[PDB]
Amino acid sequence: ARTKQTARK
Amino acid sequence: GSSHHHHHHGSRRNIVGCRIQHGWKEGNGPVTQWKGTVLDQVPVNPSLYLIKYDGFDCVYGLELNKDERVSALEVLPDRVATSRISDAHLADTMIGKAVEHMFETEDGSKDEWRGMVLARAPVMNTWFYITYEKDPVLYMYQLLDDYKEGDLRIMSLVGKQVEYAKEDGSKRTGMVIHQVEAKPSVYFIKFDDDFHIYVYDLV
Ligand SMILES: [Cl-]
Ligand SMILES: [Cl-]
Ligand SMILES: [Mg+2]
Repeated sequence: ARTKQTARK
Repeated sequence: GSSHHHHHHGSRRNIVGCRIQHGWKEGNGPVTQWKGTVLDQVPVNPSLYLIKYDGFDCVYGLELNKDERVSALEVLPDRVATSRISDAHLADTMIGKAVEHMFETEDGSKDEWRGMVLARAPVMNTWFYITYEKDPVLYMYQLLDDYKEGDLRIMSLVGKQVEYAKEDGSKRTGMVIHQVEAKPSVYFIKFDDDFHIYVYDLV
């Protein structure tokens, strides 16, 4: 399965 | 860019469907580099574009020609393939459906998120718009891959302003910019000072 990303802001 | 013509007039390229690259000036921070695909230009605010950047799951709204944080904006001649999707039928019925979308943690354990499939994305039409009950911003994924792997299970106010009551006690103002066609009570909202696209049922 996909992994959740860290995202800016 | 916006090209002065001159005093009251400016011209611009039609960039919907185009590949772009530009720098972004983080506030008091370094310049970051970005490349992506312009998906749409918002009718109620034609200087606002919706963009999908390579390697970044959220769909962003930026005023590409006016926002001063954008630099060295390059519109590429690259032609995005108009693919005829694996299964148009399977894609089209997926729209407007509540879903359970499996992700996995660093821990390797399962993490299942309730979501709603909103639409097939413009331009990159094998991709889908999706939002999540616990994370109500606009995301974009090749969900047919998730579906076939078994990681996805299936179950106007535009133009008006909105105010959101922040936990601070502050108030965030935004504009309703889009009505979801498969679900007209659900809308995209752009808040000032935030480049995410928020997705809420306004009923
Ligand atoms: Cl959930
Ligand atoms: Cl739609
Ligand atoms: Mg659950």
